[PDB]
Amino acid sequence: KYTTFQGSQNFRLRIVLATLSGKPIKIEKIRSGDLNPGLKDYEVSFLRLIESVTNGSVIEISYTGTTVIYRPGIIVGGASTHICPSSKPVGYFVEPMLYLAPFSKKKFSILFKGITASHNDAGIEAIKWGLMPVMEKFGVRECALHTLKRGSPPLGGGEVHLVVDSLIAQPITMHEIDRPIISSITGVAYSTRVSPSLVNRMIDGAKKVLKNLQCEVNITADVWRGENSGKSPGWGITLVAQSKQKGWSYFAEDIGDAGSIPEELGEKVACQLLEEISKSAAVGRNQLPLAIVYMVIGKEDIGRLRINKEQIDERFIILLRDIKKIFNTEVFLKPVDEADNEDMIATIKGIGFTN
Amino acid sequence: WNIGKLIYMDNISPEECIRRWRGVDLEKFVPYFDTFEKLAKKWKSVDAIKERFL
Repeated sequence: KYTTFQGSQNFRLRIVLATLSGKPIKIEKIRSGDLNPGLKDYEVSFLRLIESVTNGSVIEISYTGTTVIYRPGIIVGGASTHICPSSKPVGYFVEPMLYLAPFSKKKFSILFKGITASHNDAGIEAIKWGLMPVMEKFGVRECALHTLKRGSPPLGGGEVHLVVDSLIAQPITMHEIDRPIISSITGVAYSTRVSPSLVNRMIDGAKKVLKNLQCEVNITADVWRGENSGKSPGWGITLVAQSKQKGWSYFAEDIGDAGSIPEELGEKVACQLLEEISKSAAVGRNQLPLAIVYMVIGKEDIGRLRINKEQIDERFIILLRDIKKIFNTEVFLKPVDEADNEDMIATIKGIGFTN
Repeated sequence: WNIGKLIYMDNISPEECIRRWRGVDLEKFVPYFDTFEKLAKKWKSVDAIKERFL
């Protein structure tokens, strides 16, 4: 009730950090001036999800939804089903569970139902090939997101099963001071309720941009039809730059809208992947908050993570301010001894048993 | 003009930290990108990242 935050900004992160620290928080002035004030249905749904995986939490929401008081319970997990409202795809709900699942008393075995993709949230492939390899590097040996059904917007009808068999005391201490070498480019181009030609056209677009590179480019054609493909036509593509030596990855993702050109989507996502690589060091911008939190919660030891100057953006700044408010931990940044790049080393003392 | 220090100075906004250092919600997982037009032009040549590959 006393560590106080303003607005809807970083709502899931703030609740996740309170859950991991065991510290009670208050989130006030959520969309205060708006015609429709307070929490959105998807934020309320996320709070119900937090209640289902924890035990003994107290969640109080003010009448108009502008204030949330969160007194966290212990992470318990177990088997459950979560119905995701249309306003957000499954990935919006799966993503914060990734920060909690390995630190649970019992294994998380959650069936998420609804839309499986959007333009703004983590897609299925982003979780499986982007976030999960990062958690594996941190010691989450067994984690899986099983795709039972895809559900393209607007009608959805998708189904994903999150299973995190690895229960660990805390993430291992991070030591990555080099720029990982990209050995190949992989990815998944998928579609629902449409002809196999659309997936082939996205792959054509991505290959047009990527053919200039000196590495292998192998994009999976994943065509979904019939009942398991959900209720709406749709298509998307996730491209993943792989680093075989240690198992690091860089990715970009997007979905196409009705009337859009699949070749153009392929090209765009390939352009976005190259841009993401240019802005990265140890991880990409989309994996950096997870990596940062995992180091904050490690044992009392110093972890090191190489970051690119392009990654120190306003989002990175707010993330660090939220962590300090909850854990009192500061991230120390020192330049690399090299002249080839302007990268820096993020050094973080893990919380351990510290209160 | 030290970024590590600027980040932990609450009297300064995140956008002001970046301006002073050189030269906006985690609820949106997908990071910011410049327009497709700007990126397609920049990425016609893959030279700026050749060192990241084997």
